[PDB]
Order: sequence, then structure tokens, then C-alpha cells
Amino acid sequence: GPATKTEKDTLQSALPVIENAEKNTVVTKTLVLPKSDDGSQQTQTITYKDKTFLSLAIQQKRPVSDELKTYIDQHGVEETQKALLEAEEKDKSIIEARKLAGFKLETKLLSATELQTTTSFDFQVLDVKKASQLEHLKNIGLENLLKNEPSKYISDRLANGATEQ
Repeated sequence: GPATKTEKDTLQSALPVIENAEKNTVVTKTLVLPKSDDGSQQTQTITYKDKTFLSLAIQQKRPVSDELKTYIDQHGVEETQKALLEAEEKDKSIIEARKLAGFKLETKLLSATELQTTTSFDFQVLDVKKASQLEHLKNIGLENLLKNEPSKYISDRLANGATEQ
């Protein structure tokens, strides 16, 4: 009915010829998850190097809500980003998260109507047992991630509606 396409790519260079070397193998997968319910989306970042999860992050991309529209009416987008970041320093659930020496959260206002977030776990120093329980950090499958390979479930994601980058 419709039809479909593909592309390709392939690089060309010479051999490695250098006097320095880095045993610093770090990959990053970046799973393009589908939409959310409707109008909200997110990704899945996956850091690994052997058979195990070194770090995991969950981006976020959606429109705002009418609470924040009220602030944006009064002030403007110029002030609104600042107010969002400050909303994080006073969120007790974010404070409870930020005790972990392997948790990070960034939030930004992408437009007068639009906001990003991203939540990173550093499984070298993230206290999984606590990151499994922190209100925000309940709804995730923290423990359910660790019980299989960093790669096994990437296949299961594309099998569950997902895509890659």
C-alpha cells in the first residue's frame, strides 16, 4: 500500500598507529522507547562494558501543565526555568534521592510550554536497595534490571514496541 526504505553507512580509515592506549571501554546504548500514554515520551540510556549495568539513565520529554502555565503568565519563560530548578531543591522526594552517591536529576524548560527531565543511576555507587524504594524511584524496575545482561533486555525492548539510536 505504502512502501518503506532503508539507508546504510560504512567508514574508511587506516590502521591504529599511535604511542598511547586507553583500556577505557565504555559503551552507551540509547533505546528510543515509544510514546507514553499520549503526548509524553522518554528514552533509556544504558552504560555497560562486560555483562553488567555500569549506569542507567531515564530522560523525559513532554508538555507542561496548567500549574506552571500560571507562573509563565505572570513572569515569562525567562524566569520559569529558574523556578523549575528551584522546585527540585525543595522537593523532599528529590532530597531523599540525592543522598545516594550515585543518583543525579536534571530538569530544564525546553520552551514556554515544554520541559525535559533526566534521572541517572551510577550502579558503581548507587545503593540499589535504597534506589528501589524512593517514591519517585519505586515505579522503575531497578532490581528487575540487574537480574539479566545489559544487552538481553534491549532485544526485549524492541520486542515490546521500542527502537534504537
